[PDB]
Amino acid sequence: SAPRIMRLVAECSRSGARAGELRLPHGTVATPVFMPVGTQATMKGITTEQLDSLGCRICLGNTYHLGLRPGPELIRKAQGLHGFMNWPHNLLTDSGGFQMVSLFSLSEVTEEGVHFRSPYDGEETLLSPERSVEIQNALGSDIIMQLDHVVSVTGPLVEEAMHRSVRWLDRCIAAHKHPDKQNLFAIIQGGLNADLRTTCLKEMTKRDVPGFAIGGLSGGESKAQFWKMVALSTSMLPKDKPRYLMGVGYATDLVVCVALGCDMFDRFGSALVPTGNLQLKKKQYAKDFSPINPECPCPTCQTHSRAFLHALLHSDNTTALHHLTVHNIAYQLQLLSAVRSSILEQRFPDFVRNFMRTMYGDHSLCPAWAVEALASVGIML
Amino acid sequence: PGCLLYTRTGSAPHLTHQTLRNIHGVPGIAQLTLSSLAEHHEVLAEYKKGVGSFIGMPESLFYCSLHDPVTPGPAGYVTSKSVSVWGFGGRVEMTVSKFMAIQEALQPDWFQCLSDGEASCSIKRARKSVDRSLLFLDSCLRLQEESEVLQKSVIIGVIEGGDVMEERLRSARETAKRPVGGFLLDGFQGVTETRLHLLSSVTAELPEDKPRLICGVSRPDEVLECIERGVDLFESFFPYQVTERGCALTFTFDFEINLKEKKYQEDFDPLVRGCSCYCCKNHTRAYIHHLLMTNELLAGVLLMMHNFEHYFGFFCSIREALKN
RNA sequence: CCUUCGAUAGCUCAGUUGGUAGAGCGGAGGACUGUAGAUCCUUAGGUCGCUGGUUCGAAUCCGGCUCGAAGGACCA
Ligand SMILES: Nc1nc2cc[nH]c2c(=O)[nH]1
Repeated sequence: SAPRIMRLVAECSRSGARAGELRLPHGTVATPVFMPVGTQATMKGITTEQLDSLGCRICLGNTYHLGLRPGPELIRKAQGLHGFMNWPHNLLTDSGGFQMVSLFSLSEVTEEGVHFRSPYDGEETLLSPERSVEIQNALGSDIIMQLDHVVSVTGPLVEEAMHRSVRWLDRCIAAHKHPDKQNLFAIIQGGLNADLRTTCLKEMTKRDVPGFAIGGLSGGESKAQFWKMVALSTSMLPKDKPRYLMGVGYATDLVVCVALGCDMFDRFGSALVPTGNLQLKKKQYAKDFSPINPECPCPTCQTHSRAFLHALLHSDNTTALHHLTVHNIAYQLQLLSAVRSSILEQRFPDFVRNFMRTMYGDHSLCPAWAVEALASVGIML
Repeated sequence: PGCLLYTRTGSAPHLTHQTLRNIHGVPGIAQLTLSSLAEHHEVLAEYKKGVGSFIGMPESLFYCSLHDPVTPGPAGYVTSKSVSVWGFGGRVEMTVSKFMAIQEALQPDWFQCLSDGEASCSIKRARKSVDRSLLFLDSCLRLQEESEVLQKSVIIGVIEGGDVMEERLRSARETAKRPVGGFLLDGFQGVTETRLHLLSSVTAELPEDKPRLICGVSRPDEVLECIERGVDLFESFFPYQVTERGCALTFTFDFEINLKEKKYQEDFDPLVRGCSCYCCKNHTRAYIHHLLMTNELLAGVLLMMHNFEHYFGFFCSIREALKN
């Protein structure tokens, strides 16, 4: 029996939103939380110290790219992932490889596992569920990924995909050696229809895995059907185990999914402010010396102006990219903190209105899918 | 002597405000290249409170240098009516009035007079250059006092006398008469034995009450010999060049190595073995090697910070040795 | 006065050998929603210093000036 890592202290009266905490050996996470993708944030210019200064406590990584270079053996010898990026907080590893291209750009999956191609013949590495769990134990992350047939994809292709996903989940469970120290998050994949997804919920609820997740949603369907699927999945799953969501990060999307009952959420040049997402490349306000956001705690707005960044946007490309990315991550963290605070002392059904009033100002301009989701969950604008 | 912090549009290249503040040994004077302050000129024409508040660092002193030390001089482009400053602004007929407007918008603490004398990069042309440079300095001195707010700024003199060292001596003698706040050497962009002798002859006459400035010299040997000649202030474009092509500095003051080789993937030590520099504490050289193979910007940031820290420490050490 | 070179996107330069302009570096619109299959797509920004001639067509061929770098000093 996998231990329950979530404790619940606040839940919305008029909605399904929840606030809780997750305990990990390296840190404590406050759900709902947003985990920025580690590779992007690292290459965009942000150092470890700058990202940590904003208060982020969870990071994301891809095991396939670490396996490509410098190799599983070298990363295991020096205990790579922990002391490599210098990230002191919790990190979530991803299997990778199964992007939206699927079989169009990746080799066909054999019986043992999935095989990747590389420009060099000798750079390829085997990715078996036993190999995946071994390399992830080598990484030593608090949350351990499980090898899955992630799809973008209709027909029975998804049917055998979920069959092999269940088989590989069983193989990973049989091959996992430290259930207490590291947690494994299962993935639910059923394509576009709900009945086979309902069955998927059935077997992955039969298995007592310490975590749950949903995938294959973003980039293939609209937001209305997406939130409907998320809501049904959250309703089916219990409250004693964490729920993970992919393809999220937008303010409206994240707020709606928080209201549904989610817990986890996954080249700069644009900024995010309460009024919305605005590109700093714009020359319409390149002259105004006011900060991007007077109330934003990020150093970029409180110390530097829009005009200076516009002059520096490509003048020192690395500096501008770092500033923009750190400002966006700080805004995301502030939005998550504000949402959690609205959850804590029960203002969400009102505050959410103000949230749209932050961007739109009225219910007329709100997205139709968001309005439908709010009406269904029990919040009327 | 002294050093000028190389600034790419306010902050150091590949350095943000917080990251630049994290750099130790930062001098109190920031060298802004006039070659990269044109759009800043139109912006600051009505900002009306200086560029220090514009960049967020108002407490530091500002020097408005014409030539970007990375690209400091051709065989010849500079005249005594405009200067083709290699950089990010100020190419299209930057006349004397254009310079006055740019320095009124920027309001630098010390603004550099336009250079001349592209011979150093024999007599008749040398004398013509001397007279023309003196006329330009006189015109700048006359125009500097026309604005009360601009009167807070300081002119920096220039010395250019063609090929023959006698004419360079006469240029230095006649320019030192003007009450300029500094002196500049042009045509010595790096240097050889002949240019070293010319620099020594030129500096043998200039009064010691004003600083000496040189452009295009940043290599440790060239910097050392120029200091031996008597040059005080220097530029710092060498670390930018070293970091740009994916190389790390290795010379010890108390060349460069390309990390794009497979031999560095096994060593767990940082780029510097057991010292007290920033690289000895930030990460290990294997991390930078991996990030260079994957072409990650964080490798560039770390290399830039380490190179700037090492270069500033080298300047601090040589200044301490010279003073003591 | 005389001789040799030099002036092009915010700016170094390729093109300068006649096809209306590109790259590095500036800078424009948009995408950051499990990045190594390379920081990506769209694309704003050039009376090519000025004047004049040549040509179907000129940054390019040709002369000189304004401003010139470089040589003999209009004068020393
Ligand atoms: N963690 C995680 N992220 C994504 C993003 C797309 N699919 C997935 C998945 O299956 N798991």
